[PDB]
Amino acid sequence: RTHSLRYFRLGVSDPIHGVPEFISVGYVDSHPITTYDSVTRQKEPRAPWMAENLAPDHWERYTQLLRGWQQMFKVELKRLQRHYNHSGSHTYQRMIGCELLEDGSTTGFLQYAYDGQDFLIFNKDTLSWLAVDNVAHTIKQAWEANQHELLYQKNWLEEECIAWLKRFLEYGKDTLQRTEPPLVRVNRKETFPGVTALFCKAHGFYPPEIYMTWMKNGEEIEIDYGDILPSGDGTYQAWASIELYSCHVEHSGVHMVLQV
Amino acid sequence: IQRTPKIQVYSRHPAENGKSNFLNCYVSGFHPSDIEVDLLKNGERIEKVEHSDLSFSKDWSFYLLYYTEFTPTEKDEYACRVNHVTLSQPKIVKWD
Ligand SMILES: CC(=O)/C=N/c1c(NC[C@H](O)[C@H](O)[C@H](O)CO)[nH]c(=O)[nH]c1=O
Repeated sequence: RTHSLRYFRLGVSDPIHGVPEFISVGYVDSHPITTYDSVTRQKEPRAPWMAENLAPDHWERYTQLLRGWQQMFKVELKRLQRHYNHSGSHTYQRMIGCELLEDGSTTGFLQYAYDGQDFLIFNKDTLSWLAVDNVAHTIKQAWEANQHELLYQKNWLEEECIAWLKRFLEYGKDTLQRTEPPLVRVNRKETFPGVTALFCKAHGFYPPEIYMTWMKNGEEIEIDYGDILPSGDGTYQAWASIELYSCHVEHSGVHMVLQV
Repeated sequence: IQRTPKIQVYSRHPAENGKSNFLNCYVSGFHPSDIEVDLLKNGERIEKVEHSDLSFSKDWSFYLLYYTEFTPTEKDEYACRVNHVTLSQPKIVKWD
């Protein structure tokens, strides 16, 4: 099964009461694993399998790194605001991560956003930065001049990130490698006079990755889709609607057909 | 560019009156991060309300889950009240 490891950083300049000027959260797939903010100034686990398998020295060392990353983000957001001639509260974001695909191949990404919009995107295959505008192009020229840091980043995305993900996958296997099949039902109902609505609803499934589609006489085809929503108990819910019909649902190597 | 939150109000399990359940409020796709969320029973704030920490999407927006244990009735009205910089006043989204 495909799995991913991601770490986000959020920097907020001049925050209003009750908003940290820095937050950093890690995820394995859709599960929070680590947290840090400028109010607690502590790196903490956000999953019991993370707390149980990592020695206290982990959180002590990452508390210090995160305190430094916080200072770095503060200063980069100031240089960005000065480049754009911006005052007031602005946001700066980072997302780093990797994916272990089901065929065993891997991916890696490192991106930056300014005010919730794309800003800089790393290309680890050419060791270059993709800049969205003149400001980002100024930043990219500085960052691209440090060759060893580009090589470090490639190594981190391709080796270090995959090695951590494999470790965390083993720590949280009873959660992450489990499968809870969906509960799927089809519901028919005349809505507007002469109009019949077909609803295909799925719930109680884990992982959230599911494929839902309506077919007509065994072949394809105006479908409405519902978002994959968390049910609050670790499982998810979703739907698809239309107006011989069959709902097709694919989840964790099992195909399901619900004929009308 | 500010993005207004998507507010979705649904029960953990297919609802039935008289049977214990969980009412969820999923607030997503919002930017910036500051948001206020409350669950309401017949217009009043529910005290025992649990929630997830602020979460991060790949498109740079944020999401959160607010939930509470509840036993739905035919007479009781439930909603999710949200406030964000994109909203002039707090938005009350009813459980349908
Ligand atoms: C293991 C842990 O507890 C938390 N680690 C964090 C982290 N480490 C990944 C890279 O080591 C790092 O991005 C580096 O800058 C890549 O070059 N990155 C974060 O952003 N926030 C974190 O909380």
